[PDB]
Amino acid sequence: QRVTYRRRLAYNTRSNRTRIIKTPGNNIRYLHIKKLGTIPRCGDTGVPLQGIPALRPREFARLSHNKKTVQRAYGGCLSANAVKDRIVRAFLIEEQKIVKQKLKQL
Amino acid sequence: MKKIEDDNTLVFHVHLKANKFTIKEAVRKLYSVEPVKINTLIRPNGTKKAFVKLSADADALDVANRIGFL
Amino acid sequence: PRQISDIKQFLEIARRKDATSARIKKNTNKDVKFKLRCSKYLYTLVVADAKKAEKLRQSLPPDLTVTEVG
Amino acid sequence: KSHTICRRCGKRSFHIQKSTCACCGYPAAKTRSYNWGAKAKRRRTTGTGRMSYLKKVHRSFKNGFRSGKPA
Amino acid sequence: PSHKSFRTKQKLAKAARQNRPIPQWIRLRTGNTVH
RNA sequence: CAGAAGAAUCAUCGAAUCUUUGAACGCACUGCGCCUUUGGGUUCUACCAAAGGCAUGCCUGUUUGAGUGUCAUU
RNA sequence: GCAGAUCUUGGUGGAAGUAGCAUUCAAAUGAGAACUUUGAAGACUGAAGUGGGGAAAGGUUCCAUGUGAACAGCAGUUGGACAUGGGUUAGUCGAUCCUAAGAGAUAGGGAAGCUCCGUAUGAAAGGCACGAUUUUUCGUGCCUAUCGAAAGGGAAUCCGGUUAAUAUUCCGGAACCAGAAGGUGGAAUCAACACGGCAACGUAAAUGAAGUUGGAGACGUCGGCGGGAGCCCUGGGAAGAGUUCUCUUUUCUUUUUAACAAACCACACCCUGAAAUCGGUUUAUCCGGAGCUAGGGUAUGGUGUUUGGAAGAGUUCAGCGAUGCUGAAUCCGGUGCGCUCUCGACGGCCCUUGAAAAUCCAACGGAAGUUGUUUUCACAUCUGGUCGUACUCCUCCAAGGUGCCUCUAGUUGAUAGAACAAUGUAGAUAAGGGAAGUCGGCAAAAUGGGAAUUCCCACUGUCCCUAUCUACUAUCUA
RNA sequence: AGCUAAAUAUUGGCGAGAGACCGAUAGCGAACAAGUAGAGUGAUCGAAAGAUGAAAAGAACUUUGAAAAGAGAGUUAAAUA
Ligand SMILES: [Zn+2]
Repeated sequence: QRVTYRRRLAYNTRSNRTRIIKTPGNNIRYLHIKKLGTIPRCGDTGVPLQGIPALRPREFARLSHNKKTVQRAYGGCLSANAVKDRIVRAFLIEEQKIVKQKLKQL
Repeated sequence: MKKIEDDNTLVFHVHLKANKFTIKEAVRKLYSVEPVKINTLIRPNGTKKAFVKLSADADALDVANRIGFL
Repeated sequence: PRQISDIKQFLEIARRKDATSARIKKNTNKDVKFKLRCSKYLYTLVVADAKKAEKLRQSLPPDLTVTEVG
Repeated sequence: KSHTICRRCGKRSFHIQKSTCACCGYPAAKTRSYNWGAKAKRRRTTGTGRMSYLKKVHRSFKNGFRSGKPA
Repeated sequence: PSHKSFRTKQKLAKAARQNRPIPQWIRLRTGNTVH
């Protein structure tokens, strides 16, 4: 059967996304589904982080703290490799500065 | 009348600036009855109509008889 | 709607002041569906043992309104 | 539609795009009027409405705009 | 249309109700006119 | 016509009332705010309602200021 | 003081009753029925509808009842007409909020002036914390408009039933979101703000000031592959209606599970590892000492499994008696370059390397802190205004079979009737000849062909020479 | 550098009194629903339209017709109002 849109927002667009379902009354119906969520992305590299559910921005508030962050430094903001790269670079830079200061003082 | 005897809802012609809160206060303070729901619309003639659903503790027919428009 | 498998839990939810009514459903597979109506969720318990259903039935507090097959 | 109802004069002469009434010049503070438009002036001048307050003033003048109550 | 301002509902109602038969008793009180 | 019985679709007129607008003035033009006071409820840190306020330029005074502006202070 | 001004205004003539403007039968209703209503028959659109919806736009035009004044190139018992009443119900759908290109007030500056330029501009362009109170006169520190999108961004609703006319709005049932306080229980601490795993990371919780960042929002286009859903195809099972001298396990029709809530169910990364005799692998050779194949893990779950919701609903059959009551069934498959919609994983082309903001989250940072402190953990409690919503129609939904036919659905209206001469238009056939027609193969039939506008061949009502048929027109009637 | 009554002007405003004026195609566009109906996206444009009788006494009643109406009848000085 030909089905019409539930709303009156003519000229269906990106927002107008529907799904066809069969009701217990044996009727085919348009069900408007909101856009899928987006998983957070790493700040340094940009790959989506691991262990964070892919949900909507407004929805993220409902989650608990542990479900939005990872138990590590910069957890929920930087990937594990990015954290590793950040840590080793900082230490090598500090050592490069400590030897440079040692060379200048002698 | 069908709504009154079926769904325990009274239908009123209300003021244009009245909102759901004020209609509830006005109905509560004029007939000593507690509404559980108010749904309103604006008729094409520029008048507002309110469907006031009463509690099961009260009978809309009794209130309608008391008002006198029954 | 929540499906509860723990009978004791169904008792505790029933003893909770939130529970208002309970329904007993007799299915063709000889299961009794105890559907307890709460504020937010309708808690159902499917019991396969017939005598368990009856011994469940009067262990429900008398103040709660139990109802026959819907 | 190129014109809608004007909030000031109530005539369907409010140009949507220019956001200006072709009749009274709304929303300019002054009313649009022209001396070549003699018939246009007489269509909207004083007396074409109620003049509710001016009738009060004209009626109050004879007694000197007195206030108070009779004895 | 449908998404119409409330003033329009009053504006439309008054314009339409002007087109209304003048009562019989109205005539009986001497004189009453159209337009 | 019905109905009513200091009447009146009366006159005069010094008391008032005077919706939304409009120079039109909290901001916008179905709406959206802020401030003060008060009140309601069958529920009182919540919700609701009510009343009174909040435009611009300029003047007089008031208060609070700013200035490496002009000075004084043994 | 009118005969005239292609006079003015009004009235009225001849022209002139002139030019003209796919249904059939019975019945019901009615004063009246070519046009209304019902049933039968015959037809028309044929999913690209004469279908079903919305935007803009109209504004009551929706529905019911009445009437048949004016409308009706006819009429009506009739219209979207007239009269009388009724009809649009939302925390979740839109608007409301955000920003876009731009507009625009303010600061300033022009201009005799209505006004113009100007939008962080040489504007004093607005905040936050600290403190036994500071000569009871405030010190110190820190950071520094508005309008414009009912198609962009954005918290949250589903099913069944219900009206003469309104439904994601109402009724029944079932959920969800946002904010608000306390309370209950659980969790962490005089080892000050939890533990575990090599790791990716996990969990019922597990404080985080100033200050500093990060992410979501948020982003081009094309192609192929994979997944799921609906639809289409089809095997049986059941139900009813067929057809049936016979044949026909046969013909046709139907066979439902919503939001939401539960447990489980596969691409990136980690660990062991050190590889070419090159391995793994796409439909499309891509990656690999920047660590392959292989083994074990982690997360992302597109989905699927089992339920709950939920049969009590809906549908279809049988009955029995206000519309009730009682039975049953509503099943098991198979699938395909199928169509519609969506998701994942790639591969190109880009060059044009691919909006903004509101809003929400996280990180770094370490201020503060027996009675307490914290808790983004679980549960209960409450609330959700304002406006749009009726109806009509640039855009949505779009079956099957082989340009046709049909199902679903929607019409049978467009003033009618009778006759069929001449006329005109259109479409055909025609003996013999075959372009002799005309300035001419214009149009037809041939299939048009061959060779250099011409020639040859073929063809035909162009012509000799017209004749016949059909529908329409034309004619008359109301 | 500055102010100043009166005599003067006055198609508007609040009133008043007149006329060798016009008499419903006239006189204002408008004697009456007149800047009304209506037209145009808009600025604008813009009409036609006065008279029953003294009194509504506005025609009861009967009949024909589905009705609109007709015919008898009635009111009136008069329905040649
Ligand atoms: Zn105006």
